Amino acid sequence: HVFYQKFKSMALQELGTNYLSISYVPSLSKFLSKNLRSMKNCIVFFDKVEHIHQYAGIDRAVSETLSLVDINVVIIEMNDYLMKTSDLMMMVMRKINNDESIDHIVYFKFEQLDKIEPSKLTEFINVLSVLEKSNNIAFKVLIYSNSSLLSTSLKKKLNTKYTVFEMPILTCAQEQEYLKKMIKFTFDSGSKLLQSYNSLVTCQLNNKESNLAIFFEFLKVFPHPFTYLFNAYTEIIVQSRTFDELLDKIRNRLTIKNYPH
Amino acid sequence: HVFYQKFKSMALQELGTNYLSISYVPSLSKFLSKNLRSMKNCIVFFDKVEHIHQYAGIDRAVSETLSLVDINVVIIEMNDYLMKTSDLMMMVMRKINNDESIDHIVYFKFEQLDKIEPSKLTEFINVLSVLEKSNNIAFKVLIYSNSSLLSTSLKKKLNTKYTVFEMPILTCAQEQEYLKKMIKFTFDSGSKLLQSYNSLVTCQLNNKESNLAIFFEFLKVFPHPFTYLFNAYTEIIVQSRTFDELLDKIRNRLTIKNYPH
Ligand SMILES: [Cl-]
Ligand SMILES: [Cl-]
Repeated sequence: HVFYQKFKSMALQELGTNYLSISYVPSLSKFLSKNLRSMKNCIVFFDKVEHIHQYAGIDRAVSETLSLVDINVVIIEMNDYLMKTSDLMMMVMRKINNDESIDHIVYFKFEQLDKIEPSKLTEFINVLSVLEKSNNIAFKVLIYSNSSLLSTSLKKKLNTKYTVFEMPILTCAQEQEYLKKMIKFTFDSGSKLLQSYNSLVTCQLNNKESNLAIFFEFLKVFPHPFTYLFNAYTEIIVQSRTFDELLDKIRNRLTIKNYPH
Repeated sequence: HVFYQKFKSMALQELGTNYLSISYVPSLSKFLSKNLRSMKNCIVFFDKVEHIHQYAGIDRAVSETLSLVDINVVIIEMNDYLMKTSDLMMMVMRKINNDESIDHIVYFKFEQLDKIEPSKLTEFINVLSVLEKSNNIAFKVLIYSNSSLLSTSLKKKLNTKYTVFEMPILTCAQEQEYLKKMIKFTFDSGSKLLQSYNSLVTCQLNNKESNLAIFFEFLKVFPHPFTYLFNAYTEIIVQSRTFDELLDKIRNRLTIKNYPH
């Protein structure tokens, strides 16, 4: 009679979606479609990407923007290549040789989030300058950092001007507001089951001495609050077998000493 | 260096999405936008809804179709009312009195999936006949079953003709094919991390003597395979703290004696 599996599955998908959301930075979604959903070559830097939560969010937003593209898109992960006619050129061309469409987009991805062979870097800027010369082939170099030598080498040797996206540092208040949004669900709007779930969350968050409120006070000091909350919360949802078991965990079992494990 | 949290969160959202997918029944998505995204009153029956997996899927598809509607949408859950000027009329009108838009859509939801006061049923068909008389107000009665007295009472007393949607019974082969699709992920297309994950799944499913293949043989006989697989799989993803831990569980720990718990 009380289909918790329907709630469970929908809550798990929304919590997933909520975490990967980049709505706190509306300027980003527009910045992506502008640079990614075109036939213009560009190099994008993502600075102040200080959290795995942020990286996952940017990545999904990139992943989706490339899905909108009505031209062949190829992915090359440059991490394994650099951090260690040409090897790279041969590999890029093999991928691009897909007789899918006349126009192609090569998306080169480089991630330096825990901050590089000079010889390997030059070989890369060489492939990039050849794709610059090619009409029908466009490149999107996406670098995730926070690099110094990279920016200066890419600027000096190429004709494509690079753009930079500064990931906003949230205030404790902004962070708290967005962490609460993360565990608020919007599926089956108007339903008493969603009303019960969201009312309990809202009221416990406003009750200073509650497990949920106390848990959130810790997230103010914790370095990666979105991930700590996401892990703790997916566990309570997954481990609960009934709707009442879920409410009981939010009210009585959610503590930093209990979740995640 | 190997951001499993990015994979974990994306895999959890996709597994969520995959479960709630109604792509196996493309005729349904079109049937919904036709009947729900209009200003015409209609009564829809969902017969042969034999699984909680199916119900969750139909519900989300309904939930999304109503999001497309550019007119005020109100939800009334008739379950609590019937199974037990008028009480109902007063409540429906209170909701509809939202000074949001001139036109309103009342979505009445009734679920009889484990199969009703005659007095309560008449009161409902009375509210429905008054909304029929009202221009600017449309109703969408959605009944989920498998009812006999309901269909005949709704047909006899109302001017709105009812439609029926027969949920297709999947063959063992269809079921197996779709259960495999459920645990195949499409985020970060082209990435070696997604390639590793999907190759392991594909190869283990083809290896008759593997944990994954043996697990799937049980799903052929199990009455609710999508839910049993979803629960077992969200656990392995959630409980794993590294990418290697995940692969180890799929290869060595996934059994009917171990998952879900
Ligand atoms: Cl975080
Ligand atoms: Cl099922």
